[PDB]
Amino acid sequence: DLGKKLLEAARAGQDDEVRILMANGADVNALDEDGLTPLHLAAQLGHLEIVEVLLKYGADVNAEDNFGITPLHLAAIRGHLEIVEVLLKHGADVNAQDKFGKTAFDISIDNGNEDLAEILQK
Amino acid sequence: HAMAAAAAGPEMVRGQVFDVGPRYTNLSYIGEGAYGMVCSAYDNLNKVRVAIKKISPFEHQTYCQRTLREIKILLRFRHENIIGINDIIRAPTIEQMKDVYIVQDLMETDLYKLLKTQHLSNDHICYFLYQILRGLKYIHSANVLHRDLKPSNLLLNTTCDLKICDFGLARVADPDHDHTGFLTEYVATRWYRAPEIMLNSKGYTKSIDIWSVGCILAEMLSNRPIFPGKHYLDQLNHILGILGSPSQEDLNCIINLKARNYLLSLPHKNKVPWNRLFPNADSKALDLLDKMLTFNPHKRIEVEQALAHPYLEQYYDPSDEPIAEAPFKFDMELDDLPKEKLKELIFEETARFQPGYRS
Repeated sequence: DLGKKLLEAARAGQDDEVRILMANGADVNALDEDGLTPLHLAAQLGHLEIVEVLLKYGADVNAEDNFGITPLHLAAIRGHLEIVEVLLKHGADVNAQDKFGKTAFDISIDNGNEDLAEILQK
Repeated sequence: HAMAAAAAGPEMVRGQVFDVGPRYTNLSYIGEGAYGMVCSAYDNLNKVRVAIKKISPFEHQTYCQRTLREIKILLRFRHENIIGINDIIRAPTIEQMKDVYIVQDLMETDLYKLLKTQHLSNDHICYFLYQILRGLKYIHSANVLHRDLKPSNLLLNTTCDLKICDFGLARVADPDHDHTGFLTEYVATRWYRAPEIMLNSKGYTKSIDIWSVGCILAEMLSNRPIFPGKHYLDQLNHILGILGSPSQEDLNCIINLKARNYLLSLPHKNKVPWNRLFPNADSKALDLLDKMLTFNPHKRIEVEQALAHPYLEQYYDPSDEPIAEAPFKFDMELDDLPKEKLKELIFEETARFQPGYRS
């Protein structure tokens, strides 16, 4: 049951346990009990290498969880700039609202992260 | 024919410099802090091992503020249930200073680690809770908010002394000024984050600390975090999943209208009764827990009342729960300054520990 094992490893910054699961045909868009994918988890924790190979193996860059939370929101909340840049490069919607009405832009205004704001305007 | 003098080494650790001068020796790596490694070392003057954290904050304004705040608060605080600063080491000159080492008491263990291996006796849960609140009384009386209480910031030794540590996320909020909109928005560790923080954005108060103590007590009762949300929305989910949907009164006290709107968007939920969750827990403990894990920060019990609660009657002694004599004031809150200036402020605060300093 690979998806599960891959979820649990994208969480844990397991760069290699992830690389291997991929090569065993693990589903990249494995859904967890809350609609969270491996991309969600790796972007949330700032695990850049992992984000990048998940994209390369076809990870849905605009995946919503059952809360309307996207990978982009999660990279934004913890201010992971690099990952934010790469998610945009791969076409994440900057206008996506979670079910609270928040966008990745709103978050950057809320956190006073001036650097993250410019990145979302370009 | 040149004095082949051979003094050499800064001590090294995992390839990084750990330069704690001739006074601290026998280093041992003991994990990571926010902006550097921590080592334990033998204090050649006090004849005990201590904990030394290496901090390297000078590149980033917010690392600077957090470092400065921890330093100025803890240097002024003096209380048995709060970690102290014993010494601070850095370069003799502000240009040479890239790192700051903070030296503290070494504590065997902490509650996060204890809970991973141990079902606590009720005597333990009790005495630990007494000490968290006693230290917190003092913190709060100083007009300080800690903003990151959680088991792993509660240090422990084998005589069951408990000390609160990690004040990097702490802050003054002098109540003679209005702070609505001024407070940093994403504070506390998620599972310990009071509902208002994700709801009354930038308008919370020192009662968020109470909510965290609430979560810690629940954790000490079952060795499991009570609200393990995966993100802010899910965190809210986990809280309403147990407190139940907020009342109509409580709801009409949400300041932020977008939050109120969202709360209304949610299916109703039943409160889950405390003893359904904790069938083995002492029912006075469950009463106090109810009081601290109150959705509405205004109805939520306060530190001095929590100490007076029937559960802590064995230890409660107001004459033996000191407050801060000099509470902090609004001017100490103004640390929104360039990283260069913060560096000067850190430089000037740490001077009094430099070798030879007079006064």
